[PDB]
Amino acid sequence: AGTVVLDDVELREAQRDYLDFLDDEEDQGIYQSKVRELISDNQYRLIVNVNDLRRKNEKRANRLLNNAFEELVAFQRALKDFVASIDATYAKQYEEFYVGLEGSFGSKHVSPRTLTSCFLSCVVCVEGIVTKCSLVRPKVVRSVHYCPATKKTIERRYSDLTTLVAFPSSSVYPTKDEENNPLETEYGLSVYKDHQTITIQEMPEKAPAGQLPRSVDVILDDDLVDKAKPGDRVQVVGTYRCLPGKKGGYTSGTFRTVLIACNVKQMSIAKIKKFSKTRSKDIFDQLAKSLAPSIHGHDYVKKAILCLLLGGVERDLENGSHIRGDINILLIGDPSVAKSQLLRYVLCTAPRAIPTTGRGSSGVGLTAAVTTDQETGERRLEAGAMVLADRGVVCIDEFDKMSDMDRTAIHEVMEQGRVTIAKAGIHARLNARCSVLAAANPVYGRYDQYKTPMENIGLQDSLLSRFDLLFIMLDQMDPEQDREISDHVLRMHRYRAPGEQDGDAMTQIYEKHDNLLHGTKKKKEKMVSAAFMKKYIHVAKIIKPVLTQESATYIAEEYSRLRSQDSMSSDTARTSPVTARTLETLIRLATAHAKARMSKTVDLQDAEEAVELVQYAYFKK
Amino acid sequence: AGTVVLDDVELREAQRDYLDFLDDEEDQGIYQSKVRELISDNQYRLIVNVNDLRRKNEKRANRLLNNAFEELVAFQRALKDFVASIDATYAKQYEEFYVGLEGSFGSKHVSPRTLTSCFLSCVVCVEGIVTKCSLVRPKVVRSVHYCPATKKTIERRYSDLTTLVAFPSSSVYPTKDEENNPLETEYGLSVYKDHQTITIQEMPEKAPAGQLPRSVDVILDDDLVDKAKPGDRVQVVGTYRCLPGKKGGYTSGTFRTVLIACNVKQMSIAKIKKFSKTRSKDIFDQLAKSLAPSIHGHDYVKKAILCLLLGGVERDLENGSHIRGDINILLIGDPSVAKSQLLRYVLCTAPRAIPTTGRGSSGVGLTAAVTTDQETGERRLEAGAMVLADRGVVCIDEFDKMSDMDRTAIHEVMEQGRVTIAKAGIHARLNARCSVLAAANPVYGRYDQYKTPMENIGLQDSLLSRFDLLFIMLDQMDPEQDREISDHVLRMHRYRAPGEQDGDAMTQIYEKHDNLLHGTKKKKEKMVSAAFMKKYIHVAKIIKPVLTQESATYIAEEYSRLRSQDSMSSDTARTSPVTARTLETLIRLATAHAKARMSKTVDLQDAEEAVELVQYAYFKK
Amino acid sequence: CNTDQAGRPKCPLDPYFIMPDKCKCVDFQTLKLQELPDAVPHGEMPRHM
Amino acid sequence: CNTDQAGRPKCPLDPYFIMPDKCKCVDFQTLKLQELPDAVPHGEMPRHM
DNA sequence: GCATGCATGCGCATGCATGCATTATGCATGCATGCGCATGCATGC
DNA sequence: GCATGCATGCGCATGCATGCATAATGCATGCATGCGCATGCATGC
Ligand SMILES: Nc1ncnc2c1ncn2[C@@H]1O[C@H](COP(=O)(O)OP(=O)(O)O)[C@@H](O)[C@H]1O
Ligand SMILES: Nc1ncnc2c1ncn2[C@@H]1O[C@H](COP(=O)(O)OP(=O)(O)O)[C@@H](O)[C@H]1O
Ligand SMILES: [Mg+2]
Ligand SMILES: [Mg+2]
Repeated sequence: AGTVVLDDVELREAQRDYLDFLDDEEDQGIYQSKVRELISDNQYRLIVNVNDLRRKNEKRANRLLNNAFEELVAFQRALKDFVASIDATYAKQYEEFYVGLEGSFGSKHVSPRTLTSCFLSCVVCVEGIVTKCSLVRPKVVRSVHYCPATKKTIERRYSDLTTLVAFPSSSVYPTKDEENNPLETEYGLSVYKDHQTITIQEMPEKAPAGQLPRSVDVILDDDLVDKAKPGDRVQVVGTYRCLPGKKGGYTSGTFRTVLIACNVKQMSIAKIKKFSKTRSKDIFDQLAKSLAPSIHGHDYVKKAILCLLLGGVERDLENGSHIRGDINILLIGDPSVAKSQLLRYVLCTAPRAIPTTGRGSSGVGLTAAVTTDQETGERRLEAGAMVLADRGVVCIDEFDKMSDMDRTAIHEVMEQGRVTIAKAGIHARLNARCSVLAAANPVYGRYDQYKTPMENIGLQDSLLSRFDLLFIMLDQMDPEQDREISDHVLRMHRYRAPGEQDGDAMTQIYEKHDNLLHGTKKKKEKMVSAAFMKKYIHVAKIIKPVLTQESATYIAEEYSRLRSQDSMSSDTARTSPVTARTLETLIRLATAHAKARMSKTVDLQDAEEAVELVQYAYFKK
Repeated sequence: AGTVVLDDVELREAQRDYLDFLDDEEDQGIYQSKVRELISDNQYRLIVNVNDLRRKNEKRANRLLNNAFEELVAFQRALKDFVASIDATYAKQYEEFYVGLEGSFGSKHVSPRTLTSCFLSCVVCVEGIVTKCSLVRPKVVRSVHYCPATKKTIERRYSDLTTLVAFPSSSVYPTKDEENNPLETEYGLSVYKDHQTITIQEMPEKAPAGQLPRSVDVILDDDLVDKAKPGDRVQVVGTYRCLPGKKGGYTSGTFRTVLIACNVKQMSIAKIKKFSKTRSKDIFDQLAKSLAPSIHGHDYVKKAILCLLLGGVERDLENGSHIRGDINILLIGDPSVAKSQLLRYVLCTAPRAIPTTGRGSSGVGLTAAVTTDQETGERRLEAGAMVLADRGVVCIDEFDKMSDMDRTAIHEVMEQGRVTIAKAGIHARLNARCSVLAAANPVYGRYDQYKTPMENIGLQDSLLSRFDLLFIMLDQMDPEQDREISDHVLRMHRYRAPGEQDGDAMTQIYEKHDNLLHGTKKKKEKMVSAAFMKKYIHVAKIIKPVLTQESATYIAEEYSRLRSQDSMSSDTARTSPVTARTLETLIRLATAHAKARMSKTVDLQDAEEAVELVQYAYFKK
Repeated sequence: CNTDQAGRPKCPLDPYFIMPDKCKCVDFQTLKLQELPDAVPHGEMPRHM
Repeated sequence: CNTDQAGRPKCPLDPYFIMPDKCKCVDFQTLKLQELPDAVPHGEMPRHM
């Protein structure tokens, strides 16, 4: 086609507007460093805040939201121009670059249930869960052929979705020469791009109760191929378009609507160094004390939860042997001792946390399963709760109600951290390294003091050895303790959020002091802010300490001392048996304490703290 | 169409070969100056000798003659490259340049009768006469449109004969926008090229006697539009191709063959300055003496013919008055005095010479005619012999046999030099400035001496006054004159061309002396070569002399003397009457003599020579 | 193809394609309705629409 | 159009055009012949071929 | 000079190669889901 | 531990929207040329 366009006021003006938008010379803009980062990382697309564009140029934002394709084309042209300007050499590699979108879209923030034809041809944002995914497939863009008879090579260009409507003249694969000499395809010189299709469903938590769900279909291009997986909660921003049906005579008048993604999102130094170096022991002291103001007392359980948050060190050797580094805890107590509050707080704070109660999930939904795909006849693996929580936390409330077979299944995860799966036609070893919290009621409803803990717990020695720590909590009815508990509870109850009028319906390292949440006496001390706590926890989890020679003999001698004291402990009973796992638990707790205070080696104080914890947990009066 | 070609050995090698062909750096080539001349003259095509190409590269010449289109494309690409190289600015004006061909094609030199399918797709050369021509018509190449509704302008490109076969998708004129908004054509911004069609017939002189003629059809492109006219003898070099018929289901299998022209040809200082400045009078002396060695004696007739060759000066004034500058001669003599030999020699030597005998051409075929074109119903003008011979020579043998009406028609050409034509619907004044030679036999077969020349000539005084000069030639049977004539005739008869073996079947200013053609006695003098004679005649015809005050009174007094001597001439009769035309004849002959010797002004000697000629011609014993 | 083309060659048979990006679209739904249980005749299967 | 095209859309009706530059050509002539005057029957018009 | 001959010239009919105009219906395939069957897992007593 | 219940699971039929395959003949127009006519030019006597 020889038709060309000479002038177009709108397109030229829009391109000029984007050129001025992405200059960042007389402004505090950052996009220049973003482009330099893209050049450094060999990536070929940019993400631009919609709110930023609206602030700088409201008319362009309005036009882009109301009309997508032409404005996106102008964006891509402007990106090509500026990439050529900054570094023309890098722009040679890729044909055209792409634009992502970000920011608060406002009215266009639309649920899969509320997508309508009113938003067609516009850019929309949607939040959902992923249910179906397809295999990655290549697609031809540029084809190259060679003719052995005449020693000539030719090239053909393809453009199918670049243009809105395609015709039979295009998309034809050449096979013969002008004189019927055969052509040989040369796959090395051709160009291909990847293609994938996914399906998104409205989350069951958001859908109205008792109603069937509604879903949308998404196409993922070459860059965003591997960014999504089934069973995942995502947010997708992209165009909403109609699908051209293939040629025919009579049409019913109903198109197919498909969302074409442009952005896919998985929804989620000096201060730290100074604080750590100055505090050392006070680091873990305050972190244990400031774990959760909403919960009263129970310092040992807070210490244990902090040890889970920091964790041990995974180790590997020459022979391929694996040594576990995770910690596991079981709490048993009387009703209303706030075990479930602790579980919920750990769910909120931990990065990868999944709650799975006793009978809520069975043995199949915990680890994994194998299903025969009807579409192809092959065998596929579906991951369970524990496989999804790799290097994460699984919380199990009402642990006693869980059946025996489920606990035998959990043995594989608790011992080695791997899951072996096999059915005729497929077999695999999946990684499931994880940590477990569990809370179980006593068998008699309330913990009996006179009976030994073995009768009350009612669990076999193997399962007890599987757990690193056992804790027993009691509701002692001391008048002064009850007074303290009532004071704390009513102080929390009377508190109201600042900035909210009374009677209405419904970052510094240390938190600001509060008259009610802290109290007048506590003015001499402060609590650590949640955000800094999370940052410090992440940094500590990164750090890799090493064990010293001073503490190894000390810990070994104390383990031997405990195994000999087994005969000496005559006035009290033992909660858990002492096996070879106890020594690994000692080393693990020592390393966790060494993680608490940023350093390079494990010292004696960490071993002493670990041993104090072990002595407290393993024996009771 | 997205199909492209990456490699082609033959085309690239041919382009490289032409690049090396047109370099002219380490060679004595001239094409660089040719390109510079083309840039100077704003022309956009080149002519290249085929024999030169064959000498430099025989394989390329063979391929070009055997295969035309691809090789011509390579030539045009190479021209574009070198025009860009020498001056890239000039190459911007024109899309692509073109190549002409020249030289001896040899076997491919083909008559319109001998063109066959064996020469299809090759470059051929043909010699013929032009019979039909068509009006010049523009053709669209690039179209430009504007939309007042959306203020957008678009452009479409057309390429019909650039590609061998065209399809209905192309050659479509756009009239509506994508949203049916009307478009307004803007003829200023579009691009057009001229187009013409002509027909060529084999010349009747070359065709076998008694057989019907055969013709070829030629298409003339934008550059060669005005290079041909009907009734013209031309040589055309170009491709010979088939013509694609328009779409249909059933075909008889017979194509139309059309020749596409690439070249159209109309078939045809120090020495001069030194010779003229040194010789002066001897210039015309030798030119008269060396006019034609094949003819014996008759110095006066040779002088008169030389005066025709040089001619007078055309003059114009303020009031639009026109003054004739041509000369006219009539010879009357006994049989075998070589009048027709003189006419044939003047035909051979003069640039534009046309022979038209007495009854060979009538009054209509002499001047012009008007014909009603059946194709359109309009009136068209067809030029006769005298209109074609503008600023030329018409030779009329057997002038006495011409009818009276034809001579009355010739009056208009002889007096003013123009032809007035009129028929209801059209009227014109055509230019016919010309000079006439005429030879007429005496009425009595042989010239009678005793009777006055008026009885012998038998022509009215008006026609005699129309002619500038009258000459009478006689065959006097003097024994010594007969001996001289026999010597000359037999010397010419015994002569043989040098380089030709005896008995076989069938540039220096001065000609080399010959033993027989000149003789032993004539060694003291030499004759002027024909080529230098033609060059000098052309240069003299260019020169524009001016009349001096010295000779005007002298000539006027001699004219009065002649008109008074009219009573004094009692012993002899007068051949021609003395009218006002005699004075103009005197001035004309004076200016012709002044042309003979290159100078700036007319002198007295030229007037004396003119008067001697007049005295000799106007009276006889 | 309803275009006046003289001298030009003509379009083939069935040359039309639907352009999806230049159409007006509206929402569409289908529902299934059942006869009221209060008015269904005794011993008769309910009817649908 | 005799090409196997699955998934691709198909060519229209009557899609073929004659390529003139890729054909072999030979010379062609027609003549008119008349019966010999030596053998034409008396009083009969001559025949042609 | 007047009487005659006549090569040129013009308008409307038919014959013949190319060229132009026309144009819905019937049959096949993959997605959704019912119905019978055997294995296997989980739950009581 | 053995007897029973049962939520999961698999393979082949039909129903229904989209999608796929087929496929020369008759009529119109411009170029070439015959046949009747009147004007006009040229040529004798
Ligand atoms: N130490 C404590 N500090 C503050 N509140 C507590 C404490 N112990 C119990 N509570 C209160 O008692 C309630 C116990 O509920 P829950 O955590 O479900 O108990 P359990 O998990 O033992 O069944 C909570 O709402 C909590 O507010
Ligand atoms: N002066 C001359 N010089 C040479 N040859 C002459 C001369 N006069 C006559 N002839 C010869 O006589 C012949 C005359 O023939 P031509 O020119 O036809 O005579 P005309 O033209 O008088 O009928 C010519 O062939 C020529 O060779
Ligand atoms: Mg609870
Ligand atoms: Mg003669």
